[PDB]
Amino acid sequence: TLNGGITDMLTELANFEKNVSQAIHKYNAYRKAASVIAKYPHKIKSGAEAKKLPGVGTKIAEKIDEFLATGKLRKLEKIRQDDTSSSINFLTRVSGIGPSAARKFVDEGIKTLEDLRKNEDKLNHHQRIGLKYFGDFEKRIPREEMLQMQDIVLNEVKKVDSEYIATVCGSFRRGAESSGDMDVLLTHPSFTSESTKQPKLLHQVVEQLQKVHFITDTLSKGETKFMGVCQLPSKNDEKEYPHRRIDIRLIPKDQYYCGVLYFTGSDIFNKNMRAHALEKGFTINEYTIRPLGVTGVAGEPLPVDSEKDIFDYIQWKYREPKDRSE
DNA sequence: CCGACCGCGCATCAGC
DNA sequence: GCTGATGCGC
DNA sequence: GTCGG
Ligand SMILES: Nc1nc2c(ncn2[C@H]2C[C@H](O)[C@@H](COP(=O)(O)OP(=O)(O)[C@@H](Cl)P(=O)(O)O)O2)c(=O)[nH]1
Ligand SMILES: [Cl-]
Ligand SMILES: [Cl-]
Ligand SMILES: [Cl-]
Ligand SMILES: [Cl-]
Ligand SMILES: [Cl-]
Ligand SMILES: [Mg+2]
Ligand code: NA
Ligand code: NA
Ligand code: NA
Repeated sequence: TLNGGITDMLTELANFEKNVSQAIHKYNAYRKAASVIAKYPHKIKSGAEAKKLPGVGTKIAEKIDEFLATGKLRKLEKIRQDDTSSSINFLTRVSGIGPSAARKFVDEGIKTLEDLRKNEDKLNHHQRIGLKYFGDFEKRIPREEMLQMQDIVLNEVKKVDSEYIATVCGSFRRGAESSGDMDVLLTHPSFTSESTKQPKLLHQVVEQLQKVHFITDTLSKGETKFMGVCQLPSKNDEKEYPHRRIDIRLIPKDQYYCGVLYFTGSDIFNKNMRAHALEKGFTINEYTIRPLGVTGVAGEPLPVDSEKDIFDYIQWKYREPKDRSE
């Protein structure tokens, strides 16, 4: 919150670019600047000071000067007053509606929650569930609830096959006191980079969690990735918990460290780390770290026995998950 | 000045 | 059906 | 929008 006004402004600008302008690189540029400014340990006194930080250039520096002088930004004030920009921005808040669908809906005269609810037949499955839990999905999850959810997921997974390992990642693993959703990394000895010896490894787990009425809805589901909706059980006479987003990712057991690095994030941290990898001549995904050849072709997976080995390859000092919240 | 900007799973669609 | 491109979200 | 080279 030290430079909260500035970071909020950059984030609003980032969202505009992504949702309305459909300019993903401007979106990332603003997110990068917000992130660097968020961790800067001084109250920013000028745009020039800000411009010293990597990711902050001339245009953002001017915006910071305007914001510091006036408490606001004219570019944003106008954006807020633009009905078409306002409408697209709102619609993209529904899970499943992105920039393209949002602008398409607006073209068709569909621009409010009421419009969505009366045109439910124009929504795909993902969009329908996003609309249904629109309110719920914007509520954060207290770590206490995350702990209860972890306990259910771990125990239920254990009931299916004691050889499964489920790990809660995302901001939870980075020690955050609240989370937007739950991310679960899943392994089982049967599924490795070499072989898949049992079918339905993910399916069985999803099934059990639906069976106990923990998972309530499915957004998408394939052999290795589940994205859906869950809900803690409530007690007698007590109000129901909000429905929550849950993602489950089944990763080859021998590829756990790359997978846990990936699912812990943050997403900006992963982008930064992967970009650094490239500068050092490596490429990182959720499975492997590979050297890049003298032309640019990914080579063979390098041996990895800890998250820190991955840091070591790219000559970064190790950062604990708590220090990855960029 | 100017490409390059992380990397990928699932749903959905166009074209054959 | 299939492949491949796009959207969306992670 | 920013940056490296
Ligand atoms: N490489 C990469 N990894 C990503 C990206 N987006 C997400 N991930 C990885 C890293 C993310 O950490 C992880 C989960 O994605 P959530 O969006 O749930 O992000 P968080 O859990 O961090 C928090 Cl926003 P919280 O949900 O508690 O509010 O997936 C991406 O664009 N690129
Ligand atoms: Cl762009
Ligand atoms: Cl403003
Ligand atoms: Cl690994
Ligand atoms: Cl790989
Ligand atoms: Cl930590
Ligand atoms: Mg999360
Ligand atoms: Na700078
Ligand atoms: Na959306
Ligand atoms: Na998630």
